[PDB]
Amino acid sequence: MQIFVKTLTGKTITLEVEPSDTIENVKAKIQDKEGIPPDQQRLIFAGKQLEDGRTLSDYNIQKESTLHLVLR
Amino acid sequence: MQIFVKTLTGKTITLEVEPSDTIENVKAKIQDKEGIPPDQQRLIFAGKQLEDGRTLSDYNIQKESTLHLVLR
Repeated sequence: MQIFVKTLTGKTITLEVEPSDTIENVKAKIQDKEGIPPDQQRLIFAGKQLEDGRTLSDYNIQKESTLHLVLR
Repeated sequence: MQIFVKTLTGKTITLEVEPSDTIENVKAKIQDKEGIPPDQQRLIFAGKQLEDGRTLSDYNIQKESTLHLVLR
């Protein structure tokens, strides 16, 4: 199912994410397509700045979700 | 070696720091001295916010260096 991770100035990472998916797994799915390693990926979604080892369900990330990505 | 970790809000935290000091090690010495826990602190040198496990030697933060501490 798709998520739209939006990297700052507009670079929108369309990712196919699993029903099983996890946040370091999603960082690996970004480290593909965008080439960005996990420290340099700081994600933001719904109230929360995100970490590394959590699920997508934890943060309430679902189908057609806009996440934001902060580089650094 | 003596550095001046200021806040923008008036305060100067005068610290004897190491050439081996990483930023969280300086943040731990700020936790000791002024009571502030680690990832509440953000260190600025000049106008750049710092990465974590890099040293004061890497950044060239030597003696008499004024750093600026903000909280977020």
